[PDB]
Amino acid sequence: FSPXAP
Amino acid sequence: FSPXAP
Amino acid sequence: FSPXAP
Amino acid sequence: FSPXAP
Amino acid sequence: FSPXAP
Amino acid sequence: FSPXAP
Amino acid sequence: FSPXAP
Amino acid sequence: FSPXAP
Amino acid sequence: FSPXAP
Amino acid sequence: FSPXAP
Amino acid sequence: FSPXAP
Amino acid sequence: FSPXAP
Amino acid sequence: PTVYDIYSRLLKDRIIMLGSQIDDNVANSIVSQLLFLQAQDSEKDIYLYINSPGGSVTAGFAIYDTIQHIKPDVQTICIGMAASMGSFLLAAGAKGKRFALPNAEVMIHQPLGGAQGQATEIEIAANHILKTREKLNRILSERTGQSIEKIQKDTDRDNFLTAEEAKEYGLIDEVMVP
Amino acid sequence: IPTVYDIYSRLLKDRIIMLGSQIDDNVANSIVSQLLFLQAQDSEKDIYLYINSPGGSVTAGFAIYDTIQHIKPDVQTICIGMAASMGSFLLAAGAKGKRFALPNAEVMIHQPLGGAQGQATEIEIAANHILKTREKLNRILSERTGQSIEKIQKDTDRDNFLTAEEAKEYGLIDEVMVP
Amino acid sequence: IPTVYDIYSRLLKDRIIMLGSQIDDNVANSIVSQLLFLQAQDSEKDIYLYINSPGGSVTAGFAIYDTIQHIKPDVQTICIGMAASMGSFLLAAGAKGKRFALPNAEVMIHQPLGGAQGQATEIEIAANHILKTREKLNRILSERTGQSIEKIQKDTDRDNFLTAEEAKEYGLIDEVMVPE
Amino acid sequence: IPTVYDIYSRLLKDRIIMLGSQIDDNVANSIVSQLLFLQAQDSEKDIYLYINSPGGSVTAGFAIYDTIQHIKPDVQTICIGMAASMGSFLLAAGAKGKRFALPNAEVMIHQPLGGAQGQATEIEIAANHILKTREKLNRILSERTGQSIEKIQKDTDRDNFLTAEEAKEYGLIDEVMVPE
Amino acid sequence: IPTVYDIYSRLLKDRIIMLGSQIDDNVANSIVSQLLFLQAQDSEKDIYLYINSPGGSVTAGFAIYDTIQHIKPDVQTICIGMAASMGSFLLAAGAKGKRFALPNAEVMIHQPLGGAQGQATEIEIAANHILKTREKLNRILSERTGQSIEKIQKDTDRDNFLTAEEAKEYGLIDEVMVPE
Amino acid sequence: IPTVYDIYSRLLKDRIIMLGSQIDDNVANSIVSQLLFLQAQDSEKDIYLYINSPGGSVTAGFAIYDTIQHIKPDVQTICIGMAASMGSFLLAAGAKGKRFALPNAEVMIHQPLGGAQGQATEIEIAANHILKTREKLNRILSERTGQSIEKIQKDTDRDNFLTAEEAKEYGLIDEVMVP
Amino acid sequence: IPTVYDIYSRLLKDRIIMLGSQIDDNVANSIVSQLLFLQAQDSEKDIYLYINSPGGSVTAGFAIYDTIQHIKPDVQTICIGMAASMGSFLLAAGAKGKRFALPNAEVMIHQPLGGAQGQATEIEIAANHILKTREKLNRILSERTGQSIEKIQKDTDRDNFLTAEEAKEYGLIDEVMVP
Amino acid sequence: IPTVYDIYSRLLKDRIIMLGSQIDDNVANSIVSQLLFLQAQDSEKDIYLYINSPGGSVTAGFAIYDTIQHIKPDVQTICIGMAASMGSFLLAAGAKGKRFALPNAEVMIHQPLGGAQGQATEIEIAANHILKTREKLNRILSERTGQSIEKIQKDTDRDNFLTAEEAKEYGLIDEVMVPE
Amino acid sequence: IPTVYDIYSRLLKDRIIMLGSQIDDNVANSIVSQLLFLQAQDSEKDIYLYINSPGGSVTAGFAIYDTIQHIKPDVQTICIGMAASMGSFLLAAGAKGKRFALPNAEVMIHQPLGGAQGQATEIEIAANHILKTREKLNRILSERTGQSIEKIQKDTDRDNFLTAEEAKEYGLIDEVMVP
Amino acid sequence: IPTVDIYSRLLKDRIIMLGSQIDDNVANSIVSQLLFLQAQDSEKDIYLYINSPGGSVTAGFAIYDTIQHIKPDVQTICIGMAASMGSFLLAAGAKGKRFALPNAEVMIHQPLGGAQGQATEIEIAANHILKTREKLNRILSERTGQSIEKIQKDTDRDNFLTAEEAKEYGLIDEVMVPE
Amino acid sequence: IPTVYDIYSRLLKDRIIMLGSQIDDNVANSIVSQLLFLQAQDSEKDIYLYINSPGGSVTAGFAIYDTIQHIKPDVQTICIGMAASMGSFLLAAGAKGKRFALPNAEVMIHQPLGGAQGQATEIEIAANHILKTREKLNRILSERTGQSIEKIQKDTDRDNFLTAEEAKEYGLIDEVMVP
Repeated sequence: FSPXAP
Repeated sequence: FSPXAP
Repeated sequence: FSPXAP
Repeated sequence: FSPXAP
Repeated sequence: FSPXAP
Repeated sequence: FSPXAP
Repeated sequence: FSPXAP
Repeated sequence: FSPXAP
Repeated sequence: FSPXAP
Repeated sequence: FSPXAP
Repeated sequence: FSPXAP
Repeated sequence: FSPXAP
Repeated sequence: PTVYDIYSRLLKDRIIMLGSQIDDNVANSIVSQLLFLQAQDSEKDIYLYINSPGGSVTAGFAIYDTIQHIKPDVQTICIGMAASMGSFLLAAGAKGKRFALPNAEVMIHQPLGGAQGQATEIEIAANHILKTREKLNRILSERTGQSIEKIQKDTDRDNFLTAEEAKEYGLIDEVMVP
Repeated sequence: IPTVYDIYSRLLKDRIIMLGSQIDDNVANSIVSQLLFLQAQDSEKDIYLYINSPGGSVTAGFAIYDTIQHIKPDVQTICIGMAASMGSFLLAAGAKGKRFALPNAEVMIHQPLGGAQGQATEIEIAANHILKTREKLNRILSERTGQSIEKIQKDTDRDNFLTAEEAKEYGLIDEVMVP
Repeated sequence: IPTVYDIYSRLLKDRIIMLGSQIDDNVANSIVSQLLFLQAQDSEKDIYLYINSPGGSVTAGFAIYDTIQHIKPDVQTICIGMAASMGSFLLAAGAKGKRFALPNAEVMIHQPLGGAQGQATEIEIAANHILKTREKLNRILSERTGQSIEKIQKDTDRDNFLTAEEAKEYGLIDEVMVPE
Repeated sequence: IPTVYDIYSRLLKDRIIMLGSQIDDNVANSIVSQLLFLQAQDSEKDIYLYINSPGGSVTAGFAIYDTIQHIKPDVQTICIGMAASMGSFLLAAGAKGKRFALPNAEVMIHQPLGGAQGQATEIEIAANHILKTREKLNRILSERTGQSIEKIQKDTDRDNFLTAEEAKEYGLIDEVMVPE
Repeated sequence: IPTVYDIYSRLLKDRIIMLGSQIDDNVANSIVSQLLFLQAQDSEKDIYLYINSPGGSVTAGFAIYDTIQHIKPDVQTICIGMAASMGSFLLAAGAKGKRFALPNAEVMIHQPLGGAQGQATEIEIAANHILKTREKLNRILSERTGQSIEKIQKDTDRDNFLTAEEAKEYGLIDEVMVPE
Repeated sequence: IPTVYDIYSRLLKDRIIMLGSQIDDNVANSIVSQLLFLQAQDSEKDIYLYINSPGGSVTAGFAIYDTIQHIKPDVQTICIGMAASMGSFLLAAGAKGKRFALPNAEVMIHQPLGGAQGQATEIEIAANHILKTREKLNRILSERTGQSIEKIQKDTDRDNFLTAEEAKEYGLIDEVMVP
Repeated sequence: IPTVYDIYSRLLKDRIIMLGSQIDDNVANSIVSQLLFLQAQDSEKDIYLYINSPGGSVTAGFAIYDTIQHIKPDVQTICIGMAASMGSFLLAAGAKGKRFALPNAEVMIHQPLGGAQGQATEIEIAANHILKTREKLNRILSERTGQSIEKIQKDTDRDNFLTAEEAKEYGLIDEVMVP
Repeated sequence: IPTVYDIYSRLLKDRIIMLGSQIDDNVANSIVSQLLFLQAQDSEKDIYLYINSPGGSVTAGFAIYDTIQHIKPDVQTICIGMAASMGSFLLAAGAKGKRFALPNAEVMIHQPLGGAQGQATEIEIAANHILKTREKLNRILSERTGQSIEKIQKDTDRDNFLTAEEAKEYGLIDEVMVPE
Repeated sequence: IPTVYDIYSRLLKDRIIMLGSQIDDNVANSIVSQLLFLQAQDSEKDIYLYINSPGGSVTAGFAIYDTIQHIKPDVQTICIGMAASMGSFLLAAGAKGKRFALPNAEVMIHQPLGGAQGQATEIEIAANHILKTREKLNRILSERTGQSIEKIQKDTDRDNFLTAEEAKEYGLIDEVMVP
Repeated sequence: IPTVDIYSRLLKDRIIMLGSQIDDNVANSIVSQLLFLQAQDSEKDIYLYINSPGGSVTAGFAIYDTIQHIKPDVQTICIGMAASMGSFLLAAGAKGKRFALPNAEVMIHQPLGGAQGQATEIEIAANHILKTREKLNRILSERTGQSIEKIQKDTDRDNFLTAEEAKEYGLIDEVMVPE
Repeated sequence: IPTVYDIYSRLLKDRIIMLGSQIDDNVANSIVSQLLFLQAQDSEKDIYLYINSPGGSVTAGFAIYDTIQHIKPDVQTICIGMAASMGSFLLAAGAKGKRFALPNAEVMIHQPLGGAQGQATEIEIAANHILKTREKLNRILSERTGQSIEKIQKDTDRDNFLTAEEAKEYGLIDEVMVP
């Protein structure tokens, strides 16, 4: 899940 | 059940 | 059952 | 349960 | 069963 | 259990 | 068992 | 399933 | 199974 | 099993 | 877990 | 198991 | 409960209760009761009260044949449910003396069975159950006044009748009205 | 059951019948027999049906129902504890003016339960039959409670728990017995 | 079962014995005992054996059979409902002229059933025994029905369902009881 | 159960009823019947309900409860051993001044137990019903013990074991029976 | 399952899909995927669906059915062994002129099977649904075989076993594949 | 089981004892007790032991056997249906001249059956015990039938089914009761 | 159970009560009832409680215990065979001077047994309750045997089997009945 | 599963994800992972979620739902065969304009299912939770279909089976994929 | 199952197919697929079907049977161990002149097995179907063995065990493979 | 599980999946993954995705302690459900980097367990589970900023939080919203 | 099974086949296939069949037996551990002069086992078949060992355990392999 995780 | 049985 | 048994 | 049954 | 037992 | 029940 | 119970 | 999925 | 399937 | 199968 | 194992 | 099998 | 258990007390008034699944034990008991009642009095009516889902065909035929054999009239009264062989027995009561209570349920259908094994064994079992069905249907025809063809069609699957419907069909003579 | 006769047989001598279990065919046959026996002993005197039952078989319940309506004596109904499903139907079936419940008794109404397995056609037959059974129950309950069939249909769609007071307001009973 | 004294005991006072279940040792011991008891009460009067049974143990059935043949009174047999396997054997074993069935009763004849597991030799013993049992059954049935042993062998090879009328034609019973 | 009459029937002649098991419908029907029978024999003399029960069905317990309150005679309650859940509710339901426990008896109070499976809507109905049952129990217990409904709610939230002395302090009983 | 690439994967390279088991969701997802994959490899060339199946889930079968009708290439159907229930429905769903069975293959047609337990209303819903599913099956079979809906209704009422030749006469297939 | 007294009790009044089931300790205790009771009522009149049994426990059978030999009255044995294993041993144990079977009755003789689980030493003990039990049975059967122990050993090695006539030829019974 | 009335009913006429099984609620209700019945027949004469029991429910045992202490007659206790757990607690509860065991009888003392499943808080409640039950048992046993609470706590920590002589030394009984 | 790579892995290379079973945590974790992996390979190209599922765990379905809404690519949904309960919820969750079903596919909507056992208070908690879950489902379905929350509440009260065409009319899908 | 390729895959490269288990749908699908695959690799060369099977599903067997008759290559059949029921039917279905069994192999022929449960009408349908299946099997066996249909009917009525030599005399195979 | 396997591909991007019940195998795997990632790069963030109903407390603490021990920040992301120990681990992520998706469900409650046996054994088990709860509550207090007393009260029974509520509580820092 | 190839595949490269389990159809199909494969690789070099088996299916064993006799290479047999029933039959089936056992290996011979259930006629067929199977086994064993059929019949009547040395004296093997 980016941004930000990744 | 009378009448009639019995 | 009569006659005949009994 | 009387009265009244019985 | 007679005779003979009994 | 008497007295008192019964 | 007597004596003594009963 | 194309078109269109894919 | 050919002919014809395949 | 040859001969003959195969 | 370093330091120190490893 | 040799000799002789194999 | 006891008054003499309730069923034995009713048996003294010539009432027989068919209140369960029909298996061999039930049929032996009912047969025996029928014969016993005839021996006590060959002229007075007997009353068979029916609340049964049916069961064994041969067991039911033991009851059926005993009913037809004895001299007293056997009245039948459906209370609750008469299904399968139970409805067959309901219909087997003395003509003019087959009753059901207004909310009682009557169901008719074809006989059930099973068969496992060689082709030949299956054939035997099939022949036997087909012959059993024809026999049931023929008797029902005679007792209801419907044609064999109509009985065959109407028993092909589960067929639920109201008491009034059972009367219209000829399975009973009267709906007992309170 | 202790002995005084066992307790239920002793109560039967006073014309009290106990419907105190799940309603199956054996229970119905017993209650039917008891009702007829009591009528034969005395056709004028009241009979008392005490009810503590979660319900059970609809056809078994109808055997009891029809027997109650057939006989000459009035059958009083008294709910002690619980009258659910067919039990509540039977509670409501007592002679008008003589249907009671105890204050903390629980009354529950709902639709009939069943099953069906097999071919589409078989399922259809089973569905038709259970729907017709429900119509029959609802129609009778309508007459006995004074509620419309539509209201009974709606109110029995799911489990509906009534207090004794509520059961009286509904027309399932006539009085809440007060100490 | 209702009381009049349970219903079966009341019928036993009229010399009626009920064979109304699968035949095992308990059933055979009870029926044997009843037969002997009735003979001791009266050696001349008929006994009535009512049959509604799918059969069962052959040795148990033979206890009943041999007891019937041993005692002086005639034992009438009446098939109500079903007489299958050993039950039909017993139906056929009633006094000649006094074997009956009700019209819709079902009579079934077939070969004896069994089982054997173990060594070849054990299986051989079991096979020999069950074959000898079959020959014994067939021989007796031949004598009692008037059919040849060969015809019995063929007709019992598989399950063979007879109507009451058919059972009479075969010689397993003498009369179909017909209602008036 | 030994005989003198079986022992419980003999005690019933002295107007003692035993509530000595899990409370289900059969137990409730029997106790109700006994209560009514005793009232019919004598409407003025006290009845004695001995309690050794883990509880059970709430509706069954209420059949007993309502019957106790309906009849004219006082029903004394005596906890011997254990009165838990509905058993303790029934202990508390005896005639005021005549609720007892033996010194080592255990009394337990807690909230009602049940279950629900199915659609959201069905679970909601079941939840509402069990909550209403709890309010009814708590309200009655409040009246019988003199404690507030709020205190009963808190004290029944989990299993709460009371000694006989504690049960007396709480208002569930009037006296701890002491040995002479 | 031997290796040449397992045997089924090797056949899939020649555009042969094997429906050789009961039809459940896993089987349908696999066959759907295979159909789509083959269309992506070549949208013009025939696909061959070999059927030896007793049927199974109707919704799973319809996933396969709808996928067959959706894709551009013709899907030949070949019944080897047995095509019963949904299997026969799928057999009939092949491209017109390219539905086959081997001479000793068995084709069976019948009504859909199911169940329902619960409230009257729930049973009603289940009954309506299974009846609607049957009408949909029958209507499609009508279109695919040329028989009237009424004839399909009557002929599927109970288990109806057809020979390959009979299935051809009925319009479920176009040809019986004969050996050269 | 019908009532005339139940049927078996009525027969016991005529000194008939029924051995009609598998032989376990309950059956043996009952038959032993019956034998002793009959001897106490009359020490000279014959007792009649009717046998329809597949056998069972050897020690239970020996309780019966020893009781038969101990008491003064002759115990007639009558095989109806089947006497197998210990049942046939008991059939053979009746008073000499008064052992019967009905014509279609079946008699079976074989070696004793058992089991052993555990250490080699435990298995050895169990084996020795069952072999000693077999020698004891064979010796007694030898004396009662007039056949040699060697012949009994060979003939009991596997299941050996005898007709009533064959059982008589063997010396297991004295007469076939003919109708 | 043979008949003379059945053997236990005959013994109850001599004021002997048999505690001969695992202790559950049915057993406790029966023994309680018997104790009260005997007191009503005669408040002065001794009652005799014969004990051959592995124990069982603590609350059931306390129903018996409290009934024993409540009634006027002395209740003698006699251990035949085994008195374990609550059985030994009840053995010790007999009237002072009238607690006996036969020479080969076995007496066992230990801590109470239980279980708890659920949330931390529920386990805590169950633990507190069973610990309080143990303190109550230990305190009573202390009073009845003359042993300190500390000694009882230590000696009941695990299963502790006593001979009849040992049980007497401990103060669980007063005498070993010698033949 | 045949090999071309297994068939599902081959489809994943074309950005097709198969939701072809009951929805539990393993299935949700796999689909979530697939969605994220596809977004990392290309954040602009569409993803295709093929659905043939009876539903299952609501939390597992919400993991899938939230992942779909989080990522940048549009997720097309295609119902083949059946989309029931959470499956139909996920069908409806596809990118607006790109939710499809095949003509004979079955779509079913109903209320969430569960259970609760224990104390009154525990049952209350479980009831509150499942009611809140239902409101959350209904609210989302409202937004996705354009139907009112009240209409969704009524229409999900019992099992409600929709044809593909009906599902389109309802707003659960945008188009019925029609064969050429 | 050892590796050389697993052993069966290695044999499949030499056009050997193993029918070595009960015949159900999975086995039939595999054998059908193998047959078709081999025909696609070479339409002229012989295929070898090795049979050690108790039989199984008739429809599954017919899938195999029809595939054998459909393809161009001759399918030799070789019974090693056992060919019973459908296995023997398939043994007999090999190319004329190329059906073999090893000397100690067992061949068994019998009628088809099945089941039917339900209404009279349902049982009738099931009976008709299994009777028609049997006629079809018998007819084919007649053509392949040269025996009359009446003789096949009689000889398959019950389990009929043939030696390899007997199977050859019967016409189920052409040659017994000699070492 | 399809092949790109998908979890190994995600592990290359420093994503660890906690997607099942927490038992010892799951904990050992996650611990190992955490340590492996730290060894590959001690400065880059790690991402722990959570969809778990919880499970073993000791297994969860292995994960917890490993997270706190390593140098990289471990982000936590609740997708779907984080219950019991799963929610404890969600809360254990690096401060500022604990997330949940909008429709994710978070549940907190007290630990569950069981104990069977002697009073003393139950006491030990009760003490241990109470101490485990104190440890969990204390840590949750530090991680969320709520008092220990508030945590105690709010975990007494099952407490379901929305993602937004979990943020308000301090179990996470942000609800991830879609663009 | 460790890796060197798995160990059995490595041994198969040296023409060693392991018969190390109960003999069922899967085992027989595998051994048959291995035998044929080895003959195809080299028709002159010896094959080595190592046997540690309790036996099993007779028809499966005969598939192996006939395959051994059919192929050109000599098949040596070596009993390690146990060769019972069909295992010992196969041990005896090795090439004359090349049947061995290790010194502490156990060889057991006995008659075939089976079952039959059903009609008298069915039991007869099953009995005839198992007797014919026994005659076939005995005849072959006669030829392979040099013992008469009558001696084989007697010696296989019950379980007969032979030492390796005894098996050699009997003619089941040619040599005891000494260390």
